[PDB]
Amino acid sequence: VKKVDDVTGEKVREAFEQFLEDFSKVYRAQIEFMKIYDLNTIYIDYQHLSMRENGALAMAISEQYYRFLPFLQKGLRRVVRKYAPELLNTSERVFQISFFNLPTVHRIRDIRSEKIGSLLSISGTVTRTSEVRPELYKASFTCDMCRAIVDNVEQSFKYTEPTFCPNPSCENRAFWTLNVTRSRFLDWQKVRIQENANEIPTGSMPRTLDVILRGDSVERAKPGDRCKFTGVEIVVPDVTQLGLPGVKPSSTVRDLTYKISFLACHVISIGDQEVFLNSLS
Amino acid sequence: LESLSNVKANSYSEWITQPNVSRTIARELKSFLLEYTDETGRSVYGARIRTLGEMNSESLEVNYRHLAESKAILALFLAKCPEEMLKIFDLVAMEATELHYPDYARIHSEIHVRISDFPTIYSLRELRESNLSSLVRVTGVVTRRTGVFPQLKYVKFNCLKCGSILGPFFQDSNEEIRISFCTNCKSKGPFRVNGEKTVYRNYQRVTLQEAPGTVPPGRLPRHREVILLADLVDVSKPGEEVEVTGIYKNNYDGNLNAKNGFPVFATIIEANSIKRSWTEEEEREFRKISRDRGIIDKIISSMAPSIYGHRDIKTAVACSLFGGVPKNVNGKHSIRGDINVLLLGDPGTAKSQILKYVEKTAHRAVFATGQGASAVGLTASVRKDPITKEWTLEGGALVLADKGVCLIDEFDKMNDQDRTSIHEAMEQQSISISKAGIVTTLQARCSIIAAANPNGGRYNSTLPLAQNVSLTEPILSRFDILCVVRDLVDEEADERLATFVVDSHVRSHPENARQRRLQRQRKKEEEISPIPQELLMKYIHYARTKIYPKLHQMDMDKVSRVYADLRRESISTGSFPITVRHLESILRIAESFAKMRLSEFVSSYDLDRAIKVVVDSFVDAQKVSVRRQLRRSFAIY
Amino acid sequence: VPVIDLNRVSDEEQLLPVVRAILLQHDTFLLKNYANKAVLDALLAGLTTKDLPDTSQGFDANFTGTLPLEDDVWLEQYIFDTDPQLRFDRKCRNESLCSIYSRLFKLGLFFAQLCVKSVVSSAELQDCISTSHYATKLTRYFNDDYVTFLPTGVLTIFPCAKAIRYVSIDEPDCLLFHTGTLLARWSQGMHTTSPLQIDPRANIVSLTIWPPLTTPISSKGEGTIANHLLEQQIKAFPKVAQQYYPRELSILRLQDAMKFVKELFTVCETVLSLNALSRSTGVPPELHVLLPQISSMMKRKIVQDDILKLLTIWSDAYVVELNSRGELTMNLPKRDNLTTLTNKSRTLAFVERAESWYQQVIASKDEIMTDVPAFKINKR
Amino acid sequence: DNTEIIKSFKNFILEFRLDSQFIYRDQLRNNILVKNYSLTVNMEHLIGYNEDIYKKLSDEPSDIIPLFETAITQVAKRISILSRPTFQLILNSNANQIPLRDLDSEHVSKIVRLSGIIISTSVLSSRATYLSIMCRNCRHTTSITTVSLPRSCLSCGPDPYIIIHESSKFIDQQFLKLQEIPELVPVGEMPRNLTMTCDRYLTNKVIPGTRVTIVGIYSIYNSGVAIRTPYIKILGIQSFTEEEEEEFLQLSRNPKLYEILTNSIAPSIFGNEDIKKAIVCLLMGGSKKILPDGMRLRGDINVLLLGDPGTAKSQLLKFVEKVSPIAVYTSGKGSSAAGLTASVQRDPMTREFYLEGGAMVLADGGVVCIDEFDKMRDEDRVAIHEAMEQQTISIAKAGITTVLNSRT
Ligand SMILES: Nc1ncnc2c1ncn2[C@@H]1O[C@H](COP(=O)(O)OP(=O)(O)O)[C@@H](O)[C@H]1O
Ligand SMILES: Nc1ncnc2c1ncn2[C@@H]1O[C@H](COP(=O)(O)OP(=O)(O)O)[C@@H](O)[C@H]1O
Ligand SMILES: [Zn+2]
Ligand SMILES: [Zn+2]
Ligand SMILES: [Zn+2]
Repeated sequence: VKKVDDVTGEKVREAFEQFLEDFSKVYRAQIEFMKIYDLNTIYIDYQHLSMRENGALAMAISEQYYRFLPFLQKGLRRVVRKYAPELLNTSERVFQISFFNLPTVHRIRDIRSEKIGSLLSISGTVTRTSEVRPELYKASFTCDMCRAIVDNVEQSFKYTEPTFCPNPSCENRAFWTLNVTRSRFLDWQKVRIQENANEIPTGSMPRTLDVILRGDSVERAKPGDRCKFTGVEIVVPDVTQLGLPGVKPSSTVRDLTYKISFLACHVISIGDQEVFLNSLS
Repeated sequence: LESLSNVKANSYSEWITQPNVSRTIARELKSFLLEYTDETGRSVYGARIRTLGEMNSESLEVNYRHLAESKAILALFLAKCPEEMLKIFDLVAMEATELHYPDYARIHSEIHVRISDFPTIYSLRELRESNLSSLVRVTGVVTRRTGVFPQLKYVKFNCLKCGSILGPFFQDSNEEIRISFCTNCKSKGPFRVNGEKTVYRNYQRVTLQEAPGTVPPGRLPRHREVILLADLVDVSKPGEEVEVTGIYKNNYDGNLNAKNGFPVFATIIEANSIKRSWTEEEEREFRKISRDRGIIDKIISSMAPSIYGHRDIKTAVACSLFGGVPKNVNGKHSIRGDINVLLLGDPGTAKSQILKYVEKTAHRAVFATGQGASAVGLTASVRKDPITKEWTLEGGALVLADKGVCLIDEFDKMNDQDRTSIHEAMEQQSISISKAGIVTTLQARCSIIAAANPNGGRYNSTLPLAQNVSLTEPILSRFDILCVVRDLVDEEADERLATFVVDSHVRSHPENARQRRLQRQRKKEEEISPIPQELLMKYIHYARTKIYPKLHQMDMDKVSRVYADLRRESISTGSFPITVRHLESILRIAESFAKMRLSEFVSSYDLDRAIKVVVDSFVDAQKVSVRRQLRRSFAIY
Repeated sequence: VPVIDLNRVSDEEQLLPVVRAILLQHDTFLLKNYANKAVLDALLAGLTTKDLPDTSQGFDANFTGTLPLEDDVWLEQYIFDTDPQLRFDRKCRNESLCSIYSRLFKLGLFFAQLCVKSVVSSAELQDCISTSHYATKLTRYFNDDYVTFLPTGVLTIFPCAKAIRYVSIDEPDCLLFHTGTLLARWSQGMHTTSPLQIDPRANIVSLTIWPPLTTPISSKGEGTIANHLLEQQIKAFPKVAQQYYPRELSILRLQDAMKFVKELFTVCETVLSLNALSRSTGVPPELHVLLPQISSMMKRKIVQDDILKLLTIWSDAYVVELNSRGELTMNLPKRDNLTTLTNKSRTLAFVERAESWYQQVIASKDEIMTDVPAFKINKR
Repeated sequence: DNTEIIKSFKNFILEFRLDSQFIYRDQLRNNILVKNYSLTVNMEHLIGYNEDIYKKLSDEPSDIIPLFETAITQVAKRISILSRPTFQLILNSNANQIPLRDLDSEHVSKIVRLSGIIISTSVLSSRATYLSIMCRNCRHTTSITTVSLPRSCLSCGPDPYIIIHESSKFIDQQFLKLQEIPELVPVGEMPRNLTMTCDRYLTNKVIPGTRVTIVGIYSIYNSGVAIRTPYIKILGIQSFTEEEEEEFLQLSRNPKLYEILTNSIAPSIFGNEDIKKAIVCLLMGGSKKILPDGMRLRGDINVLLLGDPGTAKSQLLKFVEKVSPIAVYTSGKGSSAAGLTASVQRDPMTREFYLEGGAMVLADGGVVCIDEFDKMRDEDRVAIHEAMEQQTISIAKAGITTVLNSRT
C-alpha cells in the first residue's frame, strides 16, 4: 500500500532544503541561535526567500501557501536533526516558521475569495483582543478495545479522532482515549482589527475583520495600535448565513456555510538616530 | 534498588511510572520522612508527623531545600512530574503517620502533603507551554471567589446491560470521563456513575489577579484561575494578597473546539500549598539609619525630591504613607489608622503628579480619575458565576487597595453620586452593598489622597474654604490634612522654584554595564535625596509591619488646650468642620512621626511635630483679614 | 513549657519520672511553688534597685567581674568551682546575689542531679554534680535586640521566666529551668537542647550548672569542660578574648566561615539543577540572574564575592566563563548534566577540599584570618 | 434481617413508654384521629431506646428510612384497624448541629443537623409516589411504587408500557433555599447558600426570611467538570441555661440597670446620654398589638440621626450591629430597592422562578442600620414606607404579584 506522492511538493522541499544550506549560512546560525536560547519559531524574510530561482520559489510557495506548508516543515526539521538535534528533545518535535517583510500590504477593503490559500500581508487598527489560549496543534490517542497507541494525530482546523486502529488484530473505531501528556499544544490568540481611517472615504464606513495569532507571536497586539500581520487567508464555518436570499448549496442533509478569516504568523507594529538613518538609501 | 533511578531511558514520565522504579523511590522517600539531618534540631519531620496526628490535620508541610539537600534526584523528579511524585509521597506519608498515630485511616483518607519554600517563582504573565504540568509558584491578588461544592475523586460506573460495577477511575478534574466498553459485555451501551460507591472531594475555584502596582504600563490586569482542593478552601478572601504553589495544567475541553475556530483549551492552576520575612542584612541596615539624629526631616525631604517647596504638603504625603495605628480599641470599638489627605489649589501646582508618585512608592496603590470612575466601578460590581450560575460579587478600586492607598484625581469634577459612595470608605474602611440578593461587607482599609480644583479654577484668598469649593463640611470632615495651595506671584519665590525645575528636566532627561548604570541612578538619588529610594520603599514597608508605637498621657494638657483653642476660633468663622475627628488626626499623625523613628513610644517631640502640622493647616485656610490675627494668637504652638 | 509544682511533685520518686519524660521531648521546664520564690522576688527587687553591680570591678581573662558593654550595658558575672585547681578567686562581691545563688543552688543542685539521672545513661557520672563536686556560674545583666546564647552547662536556672524567647515565655511566678549542651552531649542521644533568646538589658540574673570544670568533656576527648566553656566565652566576648586569646578567637571564628561556604555550595547545586531541567539546553545563565534566587534560598544577601570563594577552595566546582555580554556565568562541569551519586560525590569533594584547607590554615604559624579569600577569574 | 429493624421500630412506637404513657403509640393514634398521616419521632428517645439501630441510621440511612416509612405505615394502619397511604416520618432532635461551612465531601448520605435562615422558597409541585402502567402492545397491566418505567413487557417492543393516569398516586414537593446567619459570617464573605427540598406535610411551613433549625440528610445530585449541586432531604425543622436565667434575672433586679446599660452602649464615646437611651429603646423595641379588625400595629422604633458631621453618628450605628442579635448594616448609595426589599429571580438549580428576599427581608425580626439615608433614591424610600408603616413588602414584577411581611 503506497500513498500518493506530491511531486510538486517534493520539488519544493528539495529546493527548500537546498536554499537553507546555501543562503549566505545565516539562517543556520539562527537555528544554532534558537538552540542556544531555547526558541520555538524561526523567522524568514520573504525577500530572502524570493532571491533564489529568480524568486520563482517564493511564487509557488506564496500563491498556494496553505498546501505546501508541511513540505517546508519537513524540509527544516530534517535540517535541525542534521545540525541541532537537541531542539527535538523535551525535558516532542514542536517547530514553527513565521515569514515577514512582504511587498504588498492589502487592505481590509480588498479581500477577495481568490486570495484564499495565498500568502498576503495586511494592516489594520486593533479594536479588541482575546486572551491567549493553548491550541491542540497535534494530538495522540490510545485505543479502547486493545491498548495500542496512535501518535501524530493532527487536528487540521477541527477535532478529528483516528479513523482506525492501526493493528488489524483490533477493530476499534470512533472510540478513543485522548492523551494529554504525549500530545502537544501551541499558543493561540484572536485579534479584531479594523480598517484604518485613511482608507475609508468620507461617507463610507470602516470594515472589520478577525485575525488569528498563534505561537510566540501572541500578545504582541495591543488595543489602539496600528499592527501589521503576515500570513494566509483561511475560511471557517459560519452560523449567521441563515435567512439570506438566494439559493444555498447543500451536502448529501448537511450545511456548507463559510466566512472569511485571516491567519497571521508574524506580528509587528508601525512606529535612535543611527537606527533610523541606516534604513534609508 | 537505590541510585538506579538516575538512569534516563526516556522522558521522566516514562521512568517514574514503572512499578520497580516506583517502589525504589517510595522506599527512598520512607527514609527521608523518618530521618533527616537537622543537627541539634533532630529529625523535625518526625516531629512534624507526630504533631500532625496530635493536631488531627492533613497538612504535612515539606521544605523543598531539605529534600533537595539530602536526596538530589528524588527532589528533581518533583520539579518535572509533580503529580506522580505527590501521588506516592501521600502514601509514604500515610504509613509514616500511622507509625506514630495508628488507625489514622479510620478518620482521615489521605495526607495532603504541602510543598513549601519552592525557590522558583513566576508571575501570571510568564506561564508558557514549556512549563505545562510542572510545579510553579505564583503570587497575586484574590479578586473573585466562588463557593465550595463537592467534586468526584474516584468514579465507578454501572453497566446498563449487566449488574456488574465498573472499576474505579481517578477524577483528574480534566475531562468528564465517559467509558466506551464494558469489562464484561464489551458493549458500548449506556453507563451511569455509581454514586453509592464514589469518593468525592471539596472543590473551590478562585481567581488570582496581578498586584495593583505590578500591572505593566497600558495593559489590562492579567488574571488566571486557581483550583483549590482538599481542605485548601477558604484560605483567602477578596482583597487578600497571596502566594501559591501548584501545578499548571489544561482542562477546558468541550465546545471550545467548535464554538471558536480550531480546537483550543484553557489553562488553570491546581494549587498544592498557599501562603498569604526579612533577613538580618535588611533590619541591621535599617537600624543604622534609625539611630541617625533627626530622621523625620530626612524622610520628608525624600518625598518626591524632584518637586520644589511644598514642604507642608510633602509632610502630609510622608505621614500618610507611614500611616497610624488602626486601633481596634478593646475589639468592640474601631478607629481608622491611615491618614486622609486632600490637595486643593490653583492649576500648575503639582496636585496630581504627587498622586503619580504615591502610586509608585506605596506597596499597593490604586489610581482613579473623577469623571472616569463610576460608583459601581469603585465599590463593587455584580456578576453571575459562569460555572454555578449564581450571583457573585467582584471587588472594585477600594477593595483592591486594601492595606494600601487609593488615589483620586480631579475629585471635585466627578458627579455627585460617584463622590457619594466614598463616604463609607473614608471612615469605615469597608464597602457595604445590597444588590441582587447580595448582602455583605468587604474590607477597604486604604488611605485616600484626593486632588481637586476650587470653584472657577482659581482660589479666592478673600473667601473661606467652605465657600471656595463645591464640596461640603461632611466630605471635608472625613479628611485629616487639607493642603491649600496659592499660586501667588513673587520674584524670589519664582527664581528658587524655576531654578529647581529647570534642573529637574536636566536630570530626568536621558543622559557590568548593569552595575555601572545602576551606580549612576543612585548617584543622582544622592544629589537630590538623603535616602536611597529603594530602601525607603522597604523602610516604609518594614515600619508598617513591625512598628506600633504606644502612648503615655504626659502631654495631655498640651493637646487638649490646642483642641479647645482651635474650636474657639472656628465658632464664628467660615472654616473647616473642626470636630473630634480632627483631633484624632493630631494623635494619629503623631504616631506616624513616632513610627518614622521606629520607636515604640509617642514622645513629647512627636506631638510637637504633630501639633504644628495640624494647627498650621487650620490657620492657612482662612480669609486674609483673619489669617494675620490667628498667626499671633497661636504663636505658643 | 512543662511546669513542675512542688505541691504535688517534690519527691525524687515523683520528680525523676517527670523530669525524664520532660527532657526526652523538651529542653526547658518550669519550677512552681518553690519555697524560696517569694524571697527571690524580694531579693530581685533589691538587686535591680538598690544592690547595683560593682562597676569598678573590671573584667578578667576568667570571664568574671563586671564587663562594660554597648549601650552602657553592664554584665556582672562570677564563676565558682569546688576544685581549687581552677583559680576562680574573683568570688561574688554582693551578698544579695549570693542569697539568690544559694537558694537557686539549694534545690537546683538536686534538680541538676535529677536531670543527669533522667537522661544520662553513664553510670560513672550519675552523681557527677553534688555538694562536694559542682561548678556554677552566676550571671547578671545590668543597664546603667535579643541576644542568642547557649549555655554549656547541664542545667540553667532563672529566678524569673519572663521575656525569654526560644515564641516568648510569660510566667514570672515560675522559675525557668533550661538544659545546656553538656546534658545533651552526655545524654547519648536521648535528649537535645536548643539556644535561647533573651533581652540583654532586662537586668535578669541567671545561673548555669556544671560538674567541676576540670572534668573532661568526655572520656573520648582530651579537652576539659572548662575548655568547652572557654570556647563559648571567647566566641561570646571578642573584646575580652582579644587581650588574652587572639589566635584562639581567630581559630574559633573561622569555623563559622567554613559552614558558610559549605551550605553555599549546597544551595548552588540545588539552584543549578533546577536551571538545567527548566531548559531544553545547557547554556549557562548569567550570574546576576541567579543571585536573587540564590539569596532567597540562603535567606540572606549573597553577592559575586561570596560565590568566588567556592572557586578558591574547589577549582573544578563550576564553569564560570564570561559571556559575550561581559557578564559572569556559572554552570555544572560534568558533561552528563547530573547524577545523584555524582552530586553527593562533588558535595563531599568540596567538603574534603574545605576541611583540608581549613586544617592547612590552622596549622600555619602565622596569625589566622577568619575568612576565605576570593578567586580571581581570568580577565579577557 | 431487616425485619428486626421493623420489629424494633414497632416496639419503639407501640411499646415505648415515657412519663408512664405510650407516648408514641398515643401521639400516632391521635394523629390518626386527626387523619394526619405523619409521626414526629424524637431522636433523643431513639438513642435511649435502641442504640444499635441508631448506629445504622446515623451511618447508612439509605435503607433505614425506607424501612421507617413502611414500618410506620404498617403500625399506624394496625392502630387504625384496632381503633376502627404512606405515613411521613418527622424527626425532632436536640443533638449538636454541624456548621454550614463545615459540610464536606465526607457527610454524604449522612443525616446532619443545621441551623439557618430561609432566603427563598419555591412553588409546590406534584411528584409521583405510586404508579400503575399498561402495555400498549398487549394491554398487560402492573403497578409500580430514581424510578423509571420498564423497557420490556412482562407478558412487545422497546418501552411498551404507558401510564394509567386514573389509577396512580402523587405527592407534593417544595424546594427551599437555606443560608447561614449573616451575624455568624465574618466580613469579606457572602454567606453560603444551600438547596433543600421538602415534601407532603413539611411543605409551606417557612417563608423566606425565617430562621430555622434543620434535621436532614446531606447528599448531592447532578444538575464545572463534574460539579454536582448539593441538596438536603428535609427530615425535621424547628422554628438558655438555668444559671443564665438567674444571671439575667439578677440583671433585671439591678437597681441601676437602666443607667448601667445606658453607659454600656458605646462606652468609648463620651456623654451623649440621650441618644444612647433612645438607641437602647431601639434594641428592645415596642410590644405588638393587634386591632380587633385584624390590622397590626408596627412595633419597631425607627430613629433618624440628622446632625452635623463628625459627631460619632456613624459609630453609633456600627455599635448596634454588634449588639443586635439580628443585625444588617448597609449604605444608602450601595443599595437598591430589589437589593433592600424582596425580589423574584429564577433558580438555576431547579429552573424555576423563586421569590427571594433582600436586605430588608433578612433583617426581619431584628434591626437594620442604613447609613446616608438621604443619599438613596426615592423608589428605595417608597418601598421603605410600606415596611415602616405596614411591616409589609409588595412585589409586582414580570407577571406575578405578592405581598411579604417584614418586621424590620
Ligand atoms: N512645586 C513644584 N515643583 C516642581 N514642579 C511643579 C511644581 N508645581 C507644579 N509643577 C509642574 O507643573 C505640572 C503640574 O501638573 P498637575 O499635577 O497636573 O497640576 P495640577 O496641580 O493642576 O494637578 C507638573 O508637570 C509639574 O512638573
Ligand atoms: N463623644 C465622642 N466620644 C468619642 N469619640 C467621638 C465622639 N464624637 C465623635 N467621636 C469620633 O468621631 C468619629 C466618628 O465620626 P462619624 O460619625 O463617622 O462622622 P460622620 O458623622 O461624618 O459619619 C470616631 O472616630 C470617634 O472617635
Ligand atoms: Zn485497538
Ligand atoms: Zn456490562
Ligand atoms: Zn406487552
